[PDB]
Amino acid sequence: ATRAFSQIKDAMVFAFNLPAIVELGTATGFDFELIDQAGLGHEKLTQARNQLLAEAAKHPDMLTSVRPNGLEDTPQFKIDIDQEKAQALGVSINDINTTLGAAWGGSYVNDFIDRGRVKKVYVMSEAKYRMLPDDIGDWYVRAADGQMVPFSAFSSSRWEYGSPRLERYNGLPSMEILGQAAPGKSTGEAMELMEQLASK
Amino acid sequence: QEDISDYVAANMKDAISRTSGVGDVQLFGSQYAMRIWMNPNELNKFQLTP
Amino acid sequence: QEDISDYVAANMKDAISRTSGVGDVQLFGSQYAMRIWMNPNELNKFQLTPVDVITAIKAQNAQVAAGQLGGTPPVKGQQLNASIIAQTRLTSTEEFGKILLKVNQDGSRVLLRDVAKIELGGENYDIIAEFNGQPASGLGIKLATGANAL
Amino acid sequence: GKSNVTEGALVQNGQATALATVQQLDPIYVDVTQSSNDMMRLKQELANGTLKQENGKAKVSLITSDGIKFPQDGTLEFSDVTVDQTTGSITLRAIFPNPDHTMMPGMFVRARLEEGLNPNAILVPQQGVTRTPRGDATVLVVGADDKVETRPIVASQAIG
Amino acid sequence: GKSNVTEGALVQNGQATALATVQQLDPIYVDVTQSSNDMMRLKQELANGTLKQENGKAKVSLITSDGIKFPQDGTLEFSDVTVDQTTGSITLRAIFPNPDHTMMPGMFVRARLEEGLNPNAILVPQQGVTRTPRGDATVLVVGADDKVETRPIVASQAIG
Amino acid sequence: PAVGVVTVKTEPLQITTELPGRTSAYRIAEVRPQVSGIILK
Amino acid sequence: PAVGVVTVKTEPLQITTELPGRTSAYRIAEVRPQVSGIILK
Ligand SMILES: COCCN1CCN(c2nc(SCCc3ccc(OC)c(OC)c3)c(C#N)c3c2COC(C)(C)C3)CC1
Ligand SMILES: COCCN1CCN(c2nc(SCCc3ccc(OC)c(OC)c3)c(C#N)c3c2COC(C)(C)C3)CC1
Repeated sequence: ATRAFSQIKDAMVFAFNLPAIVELGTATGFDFELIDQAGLGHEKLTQARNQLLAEAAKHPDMLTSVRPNGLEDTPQFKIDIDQEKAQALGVSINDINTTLGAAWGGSYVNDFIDRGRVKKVYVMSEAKYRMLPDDIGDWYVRAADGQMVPFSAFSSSRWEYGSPRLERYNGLPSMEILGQAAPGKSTGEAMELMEQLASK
Repeated sequence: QEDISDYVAANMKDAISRTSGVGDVQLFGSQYAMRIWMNPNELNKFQLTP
Repeated sequence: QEDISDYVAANMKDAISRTSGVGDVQLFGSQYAMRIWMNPNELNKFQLTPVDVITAIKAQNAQVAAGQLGGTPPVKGQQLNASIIAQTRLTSTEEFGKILLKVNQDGSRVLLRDVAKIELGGENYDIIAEFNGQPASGLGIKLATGANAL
Repeated sequence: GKSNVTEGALVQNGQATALATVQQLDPIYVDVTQSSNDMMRLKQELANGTLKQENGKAKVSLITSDGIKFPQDGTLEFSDVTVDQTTGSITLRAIFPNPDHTMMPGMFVRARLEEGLNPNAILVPQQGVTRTPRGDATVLVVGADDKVETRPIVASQAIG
Repeated sequence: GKSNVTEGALVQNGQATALATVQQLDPIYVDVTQSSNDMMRLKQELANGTLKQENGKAKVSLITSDGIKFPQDGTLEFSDVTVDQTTGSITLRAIFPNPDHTMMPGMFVRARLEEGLNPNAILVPQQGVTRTPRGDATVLVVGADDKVETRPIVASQAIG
Repeated sequence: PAVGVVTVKTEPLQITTELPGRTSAYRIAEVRPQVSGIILK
Repeated sequence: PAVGVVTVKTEPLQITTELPGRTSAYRIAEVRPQVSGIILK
């Protein structure tokens, strides 16, 4: 499978198999966190892990893989709801966020009864209107009196990173560093090597 | 899919989850929840918000 | 005191409550909390009450599930997926300072730091724990069943 | 239209309420509400530039609630410079022919407002551009070496 | 601008509404607006400072809502004494030159005014200032004998 | 690596800003009575 | 022991207040009619 999956571009296609308990991999595969204590946020925790993806690869002799089970820092699309600008435009803030957070992601509303059964009711935008950064400015939002205000009047909207799957352990942010024990060898020194590559 | 996922949900899941021996039934779709699709060039027509 | 009691509860408690044998960490007294000390001779200056001080903090300091560009379901012909950050929970004393209260044609837009002395501090001040007359937090550990106190 | 007065209500010398609204429909204005910084940023791109115009000012089409355009189209007559206070938004005024009375004053009909033909549009598809670092777009162009280079760009208007 | 009246509509002698609004755009005011305690404090910063010169008629620049600043600064015309009861206005007025009509009277633009400054006491780079404990930043300072001994400071206004 | 790559052909781009017009009559001209009195017929 | 000290002196810091406010024209002269009648043309 995986050899022909090298031909498939645009996707790191691979495959694997299910053990009885499916969290190990290639018969010895260890697993490991790297927790943050000092309130450094996540990117400095990520810079620690970007340094220990490399340092995992600087010892292929004992740390035979750095398999990722998280996700790389995807772009995620900021909106500066320009607060100052928004209320002085007329439109209250509590109407903006119950638009922007209930047109795009789609709020629950209540139940309804289909065929004698309770089913949810999700207000959301149509798909072609919540679809681009250009479709910010199509959301017309009421001012204080009843004149409509576009979002592009007051939503300066840049990009930024964000890890779209943040793991936590011991109540603190942390990322799932994997690894197989060296091929055929023991994980006792590979788990020991991580605790002395924990000085880097 | 969703035309099917309720038919699992409204008929099968409440019949398999009390079929004998069966513990937790985890449905993999959804119930057939009313999806209000708003339309912001109709909201600006009628001067509404969500 | 409260500077300690947050440092303990942000760093120590979640590392002590999973040291083995510990099945309970009680913390003293509480964490920080953005204490909004209102100033009623500034609230009357702006014709506000503590209703509208609370109402803006439940508005402008509210984390909003914005959603995704390219969300589910897409349009046929889609190549872009993001996840929109709306107003986050506001993360600092200064970012509550510029919590807005009204339209401002006084505009240095009406600051919550013009009516309310923003600072951090504990969640209750009923406990002052002065260890040898010197301010202290604390934590009372309770050992789990499996009571291995050594 | 109606008769807001009826056959006998006392009216005064220039009262407040109208008697009946006559109405001329054969051309029709469409008051078109551009946002402020967008009408800013389009004139901004007319001095970057280029951007272009069509040499005859201007052309606006309609797309009402069907999803097919109007049987004809017409002229952006002018562009206001008064930003409205409580919309933050320029009101363009698009004048349209209507020999059919299939326009109705107030719809509020979407105006596709065409502007001038961005003449050198480096249209990278969206599948390749990712943001490295925070808020900085990087296409990953491979050179003539068959070696990739991560040249940063500035990612403008996502068109489609 | 528009024609709020049209042909046929009766107008009255000094009527309430307006026919059309002629506007002149090349000198454009920006109603720069100030809090009440500030332009007390900045006028009590005349005894402590200020200092404004020469031509104590200050420069005002924008950060208009596309993020890029307006290309040229402008003259702060006056200072009102017209404190709005519900807000606290010391409403200023910055007249700006507007060459290409990139101002559009009626939007919001963030207007920063450049008050004069002779008392120029301290600056310090950001690394030497430990932010925490918040409220009381601590700069690590040498004593007299190379034995360092920190002081708390007042780290208020992070200039760059 | 087999990497599909797109070479940028650039020039033509019709940009149309679709945006909500609010249509109005060409002469509204509300007939207001110039002269007081009962509306007789 | 080795520290890159920056020694504090008085440094001119003309940077002052940033704030908002709506722009308005110079000249926002309306046209009101001082003559009653039909807008004939
Ligand atoms: C509730 O969802 C979380 C459950 N997770 C663990 C089980 N895993 C698994 N799910 C499935 S079926 C997925 C059905 C489904 C249908 C509609 C959906 O749209 C809503 C949908 O999305 C959730 C999923 C299967 C199989 N065969 C297996 C696993 C796991 O491995 C197997 C070999 C057992 C085969 C799915 C993910
Ligand atoms: C709100 O408190 C309820 C808990 N009670 C039972 C445990 N008790 C006890 N607390 C402590 S240390 C308390 C740490 C602390 C720190 C900051 C505080 O200010 C916020 C604070 O006030 C509560 C306490 C000790 C000891 N040593 C003992 C008892 C009790 O007796 C011992 C011999 C175990 C010594 C404290 C009172």
